[PDB]
Amino acid sequence: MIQRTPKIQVYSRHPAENGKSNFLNCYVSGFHPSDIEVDLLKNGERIEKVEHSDLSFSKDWSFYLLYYTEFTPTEKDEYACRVNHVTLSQPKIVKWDRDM
Amino acid sequence: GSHSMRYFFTSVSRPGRGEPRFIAVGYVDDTQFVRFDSDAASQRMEPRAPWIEQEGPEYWDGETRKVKAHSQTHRVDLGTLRGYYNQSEAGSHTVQRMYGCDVGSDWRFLRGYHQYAYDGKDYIALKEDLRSWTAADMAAQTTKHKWEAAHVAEQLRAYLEGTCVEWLRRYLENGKETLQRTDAPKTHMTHHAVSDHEATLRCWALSFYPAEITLTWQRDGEDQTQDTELVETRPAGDGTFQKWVAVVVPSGQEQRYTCHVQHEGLPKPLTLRWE
Amino acid sequence: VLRDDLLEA
Repeated sequence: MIQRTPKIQVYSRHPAENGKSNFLNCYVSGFHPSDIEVDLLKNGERIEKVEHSDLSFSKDWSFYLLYYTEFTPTEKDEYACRVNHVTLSQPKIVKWDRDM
Repeated sequence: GSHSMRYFFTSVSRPGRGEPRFIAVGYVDDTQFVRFDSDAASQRMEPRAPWIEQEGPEYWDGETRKVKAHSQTHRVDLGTLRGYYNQSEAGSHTVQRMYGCDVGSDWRFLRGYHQYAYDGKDYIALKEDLRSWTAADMAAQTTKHKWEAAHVAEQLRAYLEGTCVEWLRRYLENGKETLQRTDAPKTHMTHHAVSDHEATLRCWALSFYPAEITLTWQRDGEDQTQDTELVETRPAGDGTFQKWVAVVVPSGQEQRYTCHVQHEGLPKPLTLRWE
Repeated sequence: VLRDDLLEA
């Protein structure tokens, strides 16, 4: 049984400005098997009613999913994506960085 | 101006109780237009693009019947392949299938595909001529012999060269407003000082469609790949895509570095510089 | 449009 660990990118849909309405994305890809847990966090707390794309896959058979929710960036709030998968001993957390 | 139609299917067994989780999605180029999820309440093929909502009740009835039949086939396959591989009834396993057609700028048949994987590894696939099979191991070879005896390739060929192309052309016309529109990348560069000696230049491409793009750096007009980082192209969530490439440079030497952008939506490639 | 049918493996 192959187990491929997810690649993670956390980013905004539109260029970010403090106080301006936007969308936070967590894109997970390159993983196998398909079962995965993805949460979007605001200051360490789970954001509710985050949505996700329908499961699909690339040529190498690895899966990809986009998770997303509306958000308004500010200077003080920290955003993140938390991913768990059979390949991870503990949840992986990737912080949202405006510049990436 | 070449195009593709592709369907993707994932079935995942649930050994403790009931039928596999089945998810099917259809794409034209980089645009998803239909879906089925066995976990959802409708038990219908559902629209995901405005231009497919033009299709009437007969369309939706037919696609629902078909996708349900596809789900049954993969359910059976999960059991068959478990047998071929001598695996226990205890573990969860996965089958994945992709099929579809490419057309050229003339919107006529160019290439067909029909490929199948078990637990994320190549199992069996139609060869490019659509007349013979590539089987990865002796289990897949058992399937190949079966499909050869039943002349499966000929039935698949007929769809790939005919029905697939005919409907791709219909969708392209019906969704002209978006499917035949190219969205050129919106580009910009950012700069970050890491130390007194080192800076990062990041070249952004945003809001582009289709997903295919090339982003490169040059130093004094020569290709530069050392000290660069290129992220995988990612969805914006509105149907368009994003990408960036970055380079680490000596502070003060930013002017030597140019970013180069190639995309179908740009007449000539773009060249960016830090200002 | 999907294929009319798929044969079992």
